[PDB]
Amino acid sequence: QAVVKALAAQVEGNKMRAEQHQLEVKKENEAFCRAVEEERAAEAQKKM
Amino acid sequence: ETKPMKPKTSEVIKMTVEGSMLQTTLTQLTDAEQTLNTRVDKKP
Amino acid sequence: REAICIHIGQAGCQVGNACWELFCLEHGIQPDGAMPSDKTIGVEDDAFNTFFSETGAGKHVPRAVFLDLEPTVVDEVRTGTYRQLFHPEQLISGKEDAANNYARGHYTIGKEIVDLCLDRIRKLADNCTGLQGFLVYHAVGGGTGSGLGALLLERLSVDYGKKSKLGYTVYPSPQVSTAVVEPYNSVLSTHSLLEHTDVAAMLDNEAIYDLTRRNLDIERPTYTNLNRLIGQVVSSLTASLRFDGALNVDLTEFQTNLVPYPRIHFVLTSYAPVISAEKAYHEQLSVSEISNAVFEPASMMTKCDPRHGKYMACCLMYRGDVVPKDVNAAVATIKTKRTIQFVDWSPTGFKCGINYQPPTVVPGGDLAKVQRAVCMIANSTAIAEVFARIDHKFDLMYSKRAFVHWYVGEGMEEGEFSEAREDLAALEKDYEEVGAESADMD
Amino acid sequence: REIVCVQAGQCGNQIGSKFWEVISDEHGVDPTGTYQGDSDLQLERINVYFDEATGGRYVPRSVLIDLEPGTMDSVRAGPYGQIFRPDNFIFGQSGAGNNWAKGHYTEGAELIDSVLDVCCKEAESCDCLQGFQICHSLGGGTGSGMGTLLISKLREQYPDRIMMTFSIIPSPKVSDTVVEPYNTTLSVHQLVENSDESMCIDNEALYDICFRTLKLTTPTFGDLNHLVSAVVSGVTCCLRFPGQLNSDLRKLAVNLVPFPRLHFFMMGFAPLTSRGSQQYRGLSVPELTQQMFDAKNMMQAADPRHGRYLTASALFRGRMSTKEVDEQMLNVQNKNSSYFIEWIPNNIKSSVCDIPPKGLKMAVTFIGNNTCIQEMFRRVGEQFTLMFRRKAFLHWYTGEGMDEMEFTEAESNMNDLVSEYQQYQDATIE
Amino acid sequence: REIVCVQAGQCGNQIGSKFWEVISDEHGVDPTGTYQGDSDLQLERINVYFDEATGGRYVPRSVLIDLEPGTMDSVRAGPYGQIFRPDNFIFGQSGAGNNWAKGHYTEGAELIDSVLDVCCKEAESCDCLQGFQICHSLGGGTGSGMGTLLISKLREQYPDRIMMTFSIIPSPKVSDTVVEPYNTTLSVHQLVENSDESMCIDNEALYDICFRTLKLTTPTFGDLNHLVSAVVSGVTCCLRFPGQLNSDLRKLAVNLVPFPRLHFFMMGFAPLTSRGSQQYRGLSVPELTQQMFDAKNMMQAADPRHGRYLTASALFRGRMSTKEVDEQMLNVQNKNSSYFIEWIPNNIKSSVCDIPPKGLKMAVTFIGNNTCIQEMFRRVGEQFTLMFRRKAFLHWYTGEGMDEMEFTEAESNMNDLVSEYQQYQDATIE
Ligand SMILES: Nc1nc2c(ncn2[C@@H]2O[C@H](COP(=O)(O)OP(=O)(O)OP(=O)(O)O)[C@@H](O)[C@H]2O)c(=O)[nH]1
Ligand SMILES: Nc1nc2c(ncn2[C@@H]2O[C@H](COP(=O)(O)OP(=O)(O)O)[C@@H](O)[C@H]2O)c(=O)[nH]1
Ligand SMILES: Nc1nc2c(ncn2[C@@H]2O[C@H](COP(=O)(O)OP(=O)(O)O)[C@@H](O)[C@H]2O)c(=O)[nH]1
Ligand SMILES: [Mg+2]
Repeated sequence: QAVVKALAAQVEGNKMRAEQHQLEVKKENEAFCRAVEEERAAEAQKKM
Repeated sequence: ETKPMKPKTSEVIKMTVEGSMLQTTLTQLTDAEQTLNTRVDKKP
Repeated sequence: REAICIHIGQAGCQVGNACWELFCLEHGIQPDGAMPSDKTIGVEDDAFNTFFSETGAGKHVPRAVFLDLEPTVVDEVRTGTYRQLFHPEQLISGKEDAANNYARGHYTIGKEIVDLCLDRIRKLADNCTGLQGFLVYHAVGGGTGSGLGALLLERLSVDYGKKSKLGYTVYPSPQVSTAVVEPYNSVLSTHSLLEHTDVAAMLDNEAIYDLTRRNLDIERPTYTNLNRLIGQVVSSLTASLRFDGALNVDLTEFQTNLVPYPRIHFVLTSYAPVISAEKAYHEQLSVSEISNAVFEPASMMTKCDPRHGKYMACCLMYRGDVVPKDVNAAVATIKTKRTIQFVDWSPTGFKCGINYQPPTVVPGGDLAKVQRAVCMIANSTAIAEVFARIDHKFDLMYSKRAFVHWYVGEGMEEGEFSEAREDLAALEKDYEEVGAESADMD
Repeated sequence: REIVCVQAGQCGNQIGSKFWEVISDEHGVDPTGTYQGDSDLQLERINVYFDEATGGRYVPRSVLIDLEPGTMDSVRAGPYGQIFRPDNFIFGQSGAGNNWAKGHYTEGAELIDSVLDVCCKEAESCDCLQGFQICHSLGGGTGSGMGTLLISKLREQYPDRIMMTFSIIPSPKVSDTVVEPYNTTLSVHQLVENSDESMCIDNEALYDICFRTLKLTTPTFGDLNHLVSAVVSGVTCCLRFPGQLNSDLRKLAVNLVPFPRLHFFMMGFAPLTSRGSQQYRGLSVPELTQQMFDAKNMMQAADPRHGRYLTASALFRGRMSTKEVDEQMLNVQNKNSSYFIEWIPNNIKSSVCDIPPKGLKMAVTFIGNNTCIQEMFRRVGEQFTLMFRRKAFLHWYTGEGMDEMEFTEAESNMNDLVSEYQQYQDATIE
Repeated sequence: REIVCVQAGQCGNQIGSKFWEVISDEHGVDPTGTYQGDSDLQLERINVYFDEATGGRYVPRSVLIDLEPGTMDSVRAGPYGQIFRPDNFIFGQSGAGNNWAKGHYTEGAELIDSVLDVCCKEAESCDCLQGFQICHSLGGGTGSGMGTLLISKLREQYPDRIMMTFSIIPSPKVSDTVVEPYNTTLSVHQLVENSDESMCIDNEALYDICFRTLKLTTPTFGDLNHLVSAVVSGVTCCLRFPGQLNSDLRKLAVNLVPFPRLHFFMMGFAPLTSRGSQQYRGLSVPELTQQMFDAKNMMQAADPRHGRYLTASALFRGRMSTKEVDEQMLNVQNKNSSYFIEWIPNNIKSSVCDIPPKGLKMAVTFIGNNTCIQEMFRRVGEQFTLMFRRKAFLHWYTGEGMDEMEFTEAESNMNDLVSEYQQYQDATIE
């Protein structure tokens, strides 16, 4: 019983860190998309 | 003269690779994971 | 019962960080060195003493030095998370690196740093009841690890004499490589290591990468994973000193059982239940399956195949809830196998140990939690293949003196290359001769 | 472990201005000199390139030398120009005249003592001195002559330190000055004796980088000097930030140079790609290595496909696995095995650093020692021998005082350098 | 197991545009490139055709080549054009001139190195590479000459992979160009050596499909390219989705080609039916098999009733019974037994895939190896011989550099291909 309890706890913790990492990656991708959209505005400088 | 080295904070250590996964052991845990290690000396 | 740890250079300090992380979490010492009051059970046996000393205010401090020629890694340790654990005097740093030159470490620069190191080692050794060895972590591929490791082992061997010195050594992998000049430094290192070490454990990073890809499910491992595996191995070997057990094994028992002749002291190491938590629920982990596991070459932490050689002695360490009858049944099953061969002069090929303390689980770690594990170090003729491969690359470069002018400018006679190459040739012949059967038939 | 920079001539002063802009940006130093950064990692190695002046200020360890003050007044007028210490500016009163002999013998000896006094003042202030860094062109006049003069004196005075030079060399396709072959030949003669490691860049390669890779419609010398400032700041990155596998200028030299004359290297920097196109290809260690070895990304006219790699070095910046680096270097060495010199079992050194340049997830810098460099010297030699047989424009140099024997000596020494590279190229093992 | 596509010339770029629209729709890729699908079954094989670029995006593994950029600018301007990686567009500065010799020898060798560099960069990125797929017309100029050049180079560099072609061949009646016979003859000569499997389509058959089957009043090239994109996406469908009886391009080739020269196939696709008629007839396996063998639905001018089937293959998409498939193939083989070659006991391979094309309950694609394909080559060869006896237009080709002997070799090789097909048509057990 002791060993099965320990293993279950470890699996749950692994799931928690996996979810947190995925959230961080999603935030990073959104920031990258915004920054790419920002640099498009340099096309107006050439026009003017 | 050599100025003494200033200690780092929590977020500064997290920047590198070694320190980030040291702090992962130190801080990022659930309540159940701190129970994992125990002493079984003289029990069997 | 005490041991002193000496960490030299970059690999040795980073492996020290992983080791002391593990030893703290296993004993229960907080990062500030203060043992907490809730970890008490009424009495507190002095198990820490192998690795810690007390001041008297109850802070713990560890019996280790960190040695480097460049500041960056040691000031990172001084400024890191464990700042309050180490005494600042223990963290010794020079001004400038040995620039991948063994000659630069040994002749020009290490003679300046070596006397401070010896004074610190003296300061550790006077404050113990009885020192029973040194643990040394280094890589033979780099300049300061080779040159200062050799110089320091020579001085230690003269000053302390008969006292044992046990080395954990990262050897250059057979096709993964990090620097061009690795063969010269590794040959000269092995030359120094032959005279001045009692047991030498050989490691290859390519094997630990293969093991972490195949057994664990890690796509992108980094040095912290390898260092955690090494720390687990060292903790398993030193657990026999620190906790109660059925069959204890003192560090002198290792030397008596594993070494048949005084030069034949290089051993292979492997560890059985490297397993993931998700993997952990698919398998039972009885004594006989992990005993069968430690003999497969997919389990080894050095890139050599023992099926191409003969075993001389095996030392098997079991830790946790295991019973001797199961160990005996397992060893008899191993002995039955036809692809496992022992030299005919070594009939009783095995030494066993059984300890009650199960392996510790590290919060961020990648190994599962398991009730039992076995760890093996074994002496086998297969090791002759690693030297032959180092020697061919040395011969290739040295035939045209490809880089020698750096080494010759830094204080070295050209003759030293040929001497070392002949000593490694003689070591190869020793491993050829020991494995030869003696026949006395009319 | 502090570096001292020297910038000589117009090209050197302009490249230096862009370099000190890039470094001041990387360490968060305001153009007034006040520290305004946002992480301790910026502060903890600032000493490497800056000295600390009182109440806040930082000063950059650089000496500026030129023969006519027009450029120096332009640099003082620039946006960061105020940061430089006034006593560090050395200038004369009459030009080099595009003449190596004037720059070396007549105005050189006139100014040179004040430069040595300033460099010694800067050197003796360091607690431990690492090598010097010099930027100059080989085709010019004061850059070539006085730069090599100063290099010879510093090699006499500091033989145990490192001497590192970055040098721009005249393109055969487009000269700006007629007498380029003489100045180049004499400068290479000085460098092969004096230098420890020298990197060479062709302006033609920077133009092709800009037009093909960056697709700039109207490039300017500011862009070329930005590429140079990027590589210059990249070579030193392991000096000033933590990492999993530290590296050093001396460690690079020890691993790259097999024999002491073979110290001329090609340079490249891989993740150059416009931010708009970057969305079409993600960063990864294989991607960086493939761009890194692509001849489109190499800063010299010679192409690697006509030679063989003796050695290579890779410095990685960013958070990445060591396994991926090692296995990439193994796969590239195994798959392209004919281009690697066979009596060395592994030609590539790797290094990994934690802190990338701002706004890039990952970067690598590549240094390659390749025999195809024999091409640059051979092309210059033909143009020189063409000029020398007819005693072309020679009276200017001889009137300063040169013996004709120097030109034949310099030609012979360069020809022997070409021969030594050519023997090791021989693709056939024979 | 990933496929790399190559689209060459105007026909190739247009077919590619419609193909990548259909595939991107089937896998739920937005015209910005973002995945927006609604089942994991869509995601789990996306790797087969797309590479993943950073922050979400996918890019399609295709190379676009043409000699004048007008078409390329038109495809970039189309509704999905933005998805394509800019660096994958290769174009020259002067046209093919509708001349095969120019496309093969003069501008071909000028561009081919940059195309091979792009194809290798794309191929070497795959973790395991399946065959290449190429679409082009034989009647054009750059399509025929540079396409066959590239096929020959890729067959030299990757001889163990698969080479697959879809090819448009000049109508005997609807010609757009006078010199079509030369371009066709030289291209078929190149294909029979280089290709592993080649499919041939007549534009007349697409017109007859549109007018007779779909009853369109005013068809356009978009409809013809939609029919082609439907069959093209159907042959590979079993590669990229689960099924009860999986199939693969290699399994089709191994089962269809008895001897290595006999690799030219006819194509058809069954559930074609006009919007007015569609209310009148439900889908069922008998209906698909009957439409599948009707010569009205076959994409070549030759009719099977004039030849014999060596082998055939059927790929089924949808949730359907295996019993009905097996019993239909037995019943069709038994009832029409005179049209099947008797020394093979069973000529048809079947395959079943669970996931149909969007908006259809069921579909089948047919690949057929029939000797009536010999009729196309013979008709093209007569007109070539008519032109060559009078040396028609020959000065263009000879001025480019061709020896007249190439024309006699190409004619002889094509005539031998026709003879070999005719011999297998009339073979007997004896
Ligand atoms: N397992 C492991 N091996 C390492 C680590 N760091 C370096 N190595 C290996 O050790 C060899 C390099 O030795 P280094 O420790 O970098 O040499 P050094 O002690 O720093 O000597 P210097 O460069 O002169 O300062 C190579 O084979 C590396 O693969 C590490 O953190 N863990
Ligand atoms: N990359 C770069 N090259 C330059 C710059 N200014 C001049 N050059 C080149 O250097 C050479 C001229 O040398 P110059 O600096 O005028 O020699 P000086 O008169 O002795 O200072 C020519 O090849 C120029 O193209 C610059 O700002 N950047
Ligand atoms: N079926 C079909 N045929 C086409 C298409 N575009 C052009 N063609 C035919 O291909 C031939 C012209 O070849 P073309 O592609 O212009 O050659 P290129 O100039 O080298 O690209 C003519 O027979 C056209 O009818 C198309 O989208 N579909
Ligand atoms: Mg080091």
